Amino acid sequence: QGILSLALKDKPALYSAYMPFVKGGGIFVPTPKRYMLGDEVFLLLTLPDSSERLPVAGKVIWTTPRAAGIGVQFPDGPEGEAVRNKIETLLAGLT
Amino acid sequence: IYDPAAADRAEEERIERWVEQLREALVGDGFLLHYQPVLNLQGEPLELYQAFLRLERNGEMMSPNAFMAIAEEHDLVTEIDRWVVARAIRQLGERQRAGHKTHLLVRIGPNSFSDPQMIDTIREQLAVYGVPGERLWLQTPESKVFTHLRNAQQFLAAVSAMDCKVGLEQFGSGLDSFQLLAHFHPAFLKLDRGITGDIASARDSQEKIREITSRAQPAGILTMAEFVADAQSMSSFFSAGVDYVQGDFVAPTGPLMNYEFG
Ligand SMILES: Nc1nc2c(ncn2[C@@H]2O[C@@H]3COP(=O)(O)O[C@H]4[C@@H](O)[C@H](n5cnc6c(=O)[nH]c(N)nc65)O[C@@H]4COP(=O)(O)O[C@H]3[C@H]2O)c(=O)[nH]1
Ligand SMILES: [Ca+2]
Ligand SMILES: [Ca+2]
Repeated sequence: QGILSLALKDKPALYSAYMPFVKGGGIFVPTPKRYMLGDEVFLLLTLPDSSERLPVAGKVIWTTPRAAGIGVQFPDGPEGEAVRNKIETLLAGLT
Repeated sequence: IYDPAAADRAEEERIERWVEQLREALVGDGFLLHYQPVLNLQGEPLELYQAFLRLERNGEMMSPNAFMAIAEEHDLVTEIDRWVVARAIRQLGERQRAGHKTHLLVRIGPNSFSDPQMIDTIREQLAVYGVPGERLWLQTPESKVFTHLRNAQQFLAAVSAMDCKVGLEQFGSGLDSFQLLAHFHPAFLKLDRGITGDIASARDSQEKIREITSRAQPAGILTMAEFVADAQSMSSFFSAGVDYVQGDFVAPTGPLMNYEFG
């Protein structure tokens, strides 16, 4: 599988994908592939109001067989807190 | 169109559904356990696994990292840990009835040390399933024993009298971590990943590990390493006299106890 990718077209797609109650934040990513809880994964995430691809080295905390996929918890480093901050600020309605 | 003010008001309600889902899992089989083999590095191996909690809802599987922040906020962690210990003992009964001498290592937090339900659950469940207490191993983080010492000491006496083993995880990162042990004598120590992760490359870590095992062995305390992911780590642990290893080099976590102990 290698590089997971998720582009969210709009704020409704973000609101629906985002896991606000996970420590450090998380996000649901579609993928047909088989992961185990606790796997380290690399994800490139694109958010509604920009073209910038944001790198996330996250951990699998959820598996589902709507879509097949995984819930990915953001890491606690500056890269994880950065992506959380950007998502939460977006979903607050902000510039 | 996304309405941010509406989303802000719906949050409180999203949290309430989660809490109810957790409370409902305290009753039945909505929680479950997966198992990670823990292998003896030095001689004939006990059939030992560590339990990991999951929550399952309609085929979806969740790590405690998905829900533990909610559980903490609603003071459900002690109930959840009681649930795991009860379930684990039930599993030991199931294994025993099929002819297996299985042991299980389970996590409990420091608020379980003064939980009268915990001690009762262990006694009552071991008797319901006819499981010898020696089959149940209970681990808590070193840092948390330090900050709850007197209740930890009382728990340790009560549970040790049932033949269960009580040990520490995330052990050894600290100046003389062996100094807690003057006040709390564990059956086993599981080394902090901060010490063991770079063991193949850092002599700083290699010294700390030999420091720990030279003090553990003469006291008859077992030592253990986790997140063991490569062979050079196995080699270093073996030479340092570490008793047990677990991690992806040995075996993944999974639903079944099908590991052939070697
Ligand atoms: N400990 C350990 N884990 C390994 C190892 N090899 C691979 N892993 C995986 O790596 C993750 C490490 O989490 P942790 O530090 O144990 O952190 C754990 C722990 O904080 C909590 N947790 C997991 N199981 C239990 C439990 O039975 N009781 C309690 N109270 N907490 C649990 O959930 C976190 C995530 O657990 P998982 O999603 O299962 O994901 C786990 C686990 O599946 C290993 O040698 N040792
Ligand atoms: Ca809010
Ligand atoms: Ca409670």
